[PDB]
Amino acid sequence: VETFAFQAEIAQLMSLIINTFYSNKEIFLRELISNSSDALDKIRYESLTDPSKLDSGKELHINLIPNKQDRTLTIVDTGIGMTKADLINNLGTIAKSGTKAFMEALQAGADISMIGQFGVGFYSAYLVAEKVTVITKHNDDEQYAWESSAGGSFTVRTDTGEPMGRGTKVILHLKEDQTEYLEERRIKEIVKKHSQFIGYPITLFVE
Ligand SMILES: Oc1ccc(-c2n[nH]c3cc(O)ccc23)cc1
Repeated sequence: VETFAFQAEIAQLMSLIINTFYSNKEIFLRELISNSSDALDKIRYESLTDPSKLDSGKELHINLIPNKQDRTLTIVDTGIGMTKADLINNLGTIAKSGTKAFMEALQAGADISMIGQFGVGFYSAYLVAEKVTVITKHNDDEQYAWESSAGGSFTVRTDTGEPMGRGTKVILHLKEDQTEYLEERRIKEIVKKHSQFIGYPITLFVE
């Protein structure tokens, strides 16, 4: 298991998300679904010129899996996936410059719901999760598990867990007071409100 420190700017972004009083937490799901849609667009684009890019899975979709026993909400996509280098480099984002722009926007009057406009929407997971685990598999690399409970560090390890073929699985270990995001009616409402124009099938699993 390798343990890394977040860059100071990303640790600052995470503590702002965790510590700021902000009631509109539901936007985390829109942000993660948007990230999954972007990853699916990437593998679809590569497949237009190289059909073998889909040998690791032809179906392009997003699954939402609530688990009340484990208190987890998992977002699975069959997108391009991330390499080990992408995971270490802030989950394939330009998070240092994105955080800079987002901070300036907040100081000027913007609110946390605009996070996605700054390319750091993944971190909105911390509005509802005490810990986030990311399992990913890119065609050019092995399957890895990234994990962080914030606190300034994250871990990366080769995942010997259930093989995914290709794509990313974001496992949200929800905060005790955020279990409404495991309720079918609540998830359905959020997807309908914020993710109505996502161009891939979103399947909400039942328990
Ligand atoms: O370069 C890449 C960057 C990101 C990803 C990616 N795939 N699905 C996700 C879900 C997320 O919540 C966050 C990031 C991703 C894939 C490739």
